[PDB]
Amino acid sequence: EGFAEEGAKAVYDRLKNDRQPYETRAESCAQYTIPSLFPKDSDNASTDYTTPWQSVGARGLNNLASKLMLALFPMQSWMKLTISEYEAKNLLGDAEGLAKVDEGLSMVERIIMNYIESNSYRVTLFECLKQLCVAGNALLYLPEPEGYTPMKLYRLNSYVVQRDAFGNVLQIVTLDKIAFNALPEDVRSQVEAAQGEQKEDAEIDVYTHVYLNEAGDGYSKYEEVAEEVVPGSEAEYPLEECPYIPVRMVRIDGESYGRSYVEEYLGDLKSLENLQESIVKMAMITAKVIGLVDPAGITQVRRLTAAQSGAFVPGRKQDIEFLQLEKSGDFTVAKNVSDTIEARLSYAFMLNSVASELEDTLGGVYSILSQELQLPLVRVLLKQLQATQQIPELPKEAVEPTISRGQDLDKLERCIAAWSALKALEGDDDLNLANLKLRIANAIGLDTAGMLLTQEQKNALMAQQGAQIATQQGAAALGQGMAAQATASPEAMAAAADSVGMQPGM
Amino acid sequence: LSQELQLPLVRVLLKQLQATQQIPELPKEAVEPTISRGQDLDKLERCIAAWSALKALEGDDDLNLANLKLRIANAIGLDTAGMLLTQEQKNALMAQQGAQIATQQGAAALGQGMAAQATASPEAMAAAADSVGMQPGM
Amino acid sequence: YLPEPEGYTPMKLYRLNSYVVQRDAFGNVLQIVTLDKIAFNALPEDVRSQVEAAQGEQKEDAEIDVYTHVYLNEAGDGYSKYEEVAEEVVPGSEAEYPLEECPYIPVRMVRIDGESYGRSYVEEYLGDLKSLENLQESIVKMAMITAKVIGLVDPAGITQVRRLTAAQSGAFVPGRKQDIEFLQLEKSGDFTVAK
Repeated sequence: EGFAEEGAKAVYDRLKNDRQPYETRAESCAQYTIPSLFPKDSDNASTDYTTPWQSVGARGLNNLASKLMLALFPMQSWMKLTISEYEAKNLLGDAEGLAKVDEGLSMVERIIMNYIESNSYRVTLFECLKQLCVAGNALLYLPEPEGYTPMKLYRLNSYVVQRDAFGNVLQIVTLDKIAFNALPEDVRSQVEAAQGEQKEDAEIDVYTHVYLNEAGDGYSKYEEVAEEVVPGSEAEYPLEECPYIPVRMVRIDGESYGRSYVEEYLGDLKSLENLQESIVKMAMITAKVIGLVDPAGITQVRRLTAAQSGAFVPGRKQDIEFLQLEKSGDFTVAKNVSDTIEARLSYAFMLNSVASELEDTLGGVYSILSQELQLPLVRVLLKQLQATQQIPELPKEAVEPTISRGQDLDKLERCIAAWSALKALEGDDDLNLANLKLRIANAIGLDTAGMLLTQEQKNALMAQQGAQIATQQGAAALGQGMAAQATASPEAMAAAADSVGMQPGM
Repeated sequence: LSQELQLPLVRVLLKQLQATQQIPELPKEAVEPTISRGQDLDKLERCIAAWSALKALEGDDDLNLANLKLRIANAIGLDTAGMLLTQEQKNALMAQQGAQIATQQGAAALGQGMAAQATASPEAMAAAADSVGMQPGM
Repeated sequence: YLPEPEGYTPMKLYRLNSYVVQRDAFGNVLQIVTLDKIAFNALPEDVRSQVEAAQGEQKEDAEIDVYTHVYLNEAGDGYSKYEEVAEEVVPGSEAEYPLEECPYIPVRMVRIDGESYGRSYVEEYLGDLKSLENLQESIVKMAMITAKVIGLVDPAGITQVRRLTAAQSGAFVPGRKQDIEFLQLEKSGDFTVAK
């Protein structure tokens, strides 16, 4: 237990120091965009989050999280299952053998989507994305499938991770605070024999420590409650499929954590906050009404306040003056710079002022997240569903690209239109139509495996068509033949009615 | 970047996938240009449209349509290898088309012939019902 | 660098301050060296034992520098690759690659002959970025000056500002408008020129 000699709690306390710069930077980012997202670990229920003086941070952060969610996890099939084409062709035969396999792979994808949707993963995905944008570090843990099981998201100030300078993960420790009654019975008794008698709703710190095991590649997981491991939680996970996946956006090499997206534009938010602050303060000065009456004048204001709706009272207009705020020229200067900072911050998020300029910028934001978040989540789910017999046992040769189907539909539709154009050239004896169809498919990029009719398959279509013609023509000839025979001669008409059970004459 | 990045990445992948049997062993005569498919689709679609316009001239005995089709392909730039039907390949098309007509017309005559023979005469109707296991009269 | 295919294998990207390359004026690559810092436990056992017998006892999470050297071999065309950890080669990493197929491909944009490295695309426009940085900074600085509000009242006047601040939302107080003036930033003509 080289990574676990001291214990799960000791590692969490030691590594907490390295997490401090990221926590502090996350609180600053949240203070300007949305204060409620990242409280500073000292805020209890009796803390009010004052709205930032500018609304660009909140509007931009919500928009970016939604746009990322829509692109990363669209309505259907953001992943696919692909088998090695060269290997599959050798093991199988040809024609529909590959097509049949693709049904099995496609069926597995639909089960993955159903499992994700039925367990409300999209709720946790959207919460993770908001945390990633403002904090940039989030930990999501996928528990073993058992009925309705939604995965849990760990905020930055709930877990700790140590990474190498190479970039690989060495150990992960998370903190949970479960009440005494909510703990499992064996764990509940263990605490009773460690810290004496505990209250019914007493918070108990629970640590789980996932660390890179020695020698063979993998991960070792255990849980400790008071100071010692629970009677059993020891779990072995390989690198590819580990339930605890620490996701970070904007990753800098040599760092154990990622950097938030708002941090890049935090300074512009600070300047906008200050400029927007002074503008409103000027308006409240403007709100107050002060009447400056000249002491050297003759007008007595006691007559004005005591006057009725319309009245004639002694006085002069020049005596009464109203103090109004100057700096009209200053006001325009502040708005112009404030407008400029808002305009550039609007483009930084996915906010319109353009249509063909924000997707391309968006394309680079979630490129890291596909490998960091999408791919590990599918790998863990596939193993978990295989264990619980939710999906058939995969042959281990299937690879998972996260696409945001794909070109399969477009290539089929493109060659179909091209083939339809080649339909107008039929009846031509000079041109080799069959070769042109093969050339078109190669140009489009289809596999051309089984799309052509072999000689045996040509005969099968002829036999099926021939039986249809024989039945269609045979039924007509048989139908009218019996009716002609039945109605021929009145005697046979009586016999025909006798066969069906009727009596001649009514 | 096409020469600096795209080309070396493909070259390393081609060798690495052959070693792990991910792709069939290349004959070492294959060269890869990185295009940013290609003109092959455009040449085929353009050549088809020209032939479709030439299809309006079919039935003309003055003009050599077969020569013009070859000239059109040369102007577009296709390889013109295998697009023309050889005399042996023309025979296969007639043989396949002829077999369809024989089967299509044979099935109609056979189906109508069998039904007519079965339904002729009341006693042959009963014999036909006996063959399929049915009983005359309900 | 493209590693050998083994299941799911993603290629590694080396930043500029992680590797080093030597090229000739002809442009051909002579040698490439990469530096990696892997923790002691993450290293393979054969390498891990070698470090144990080289630098003594090592901490579990101690970063270990690993150098991979790819150089143009003598005589025949090719590249020779080996890895050394402390000061000597590992038990085995000797790999030979042809010129066309080498996993370590140093990609550069805007290449200048006689140089071992490329030049970035931003360098061609860094001067404009610096010039725009200074102008944009000063424009924001002026707005913050404008953000502050100061009331300049004439000491020779009769208006007492103690009455204005102590008044309510509506009030009649002695004073004159001419006494109270507000300092506002000038240079409206400058602001357009800088903008």
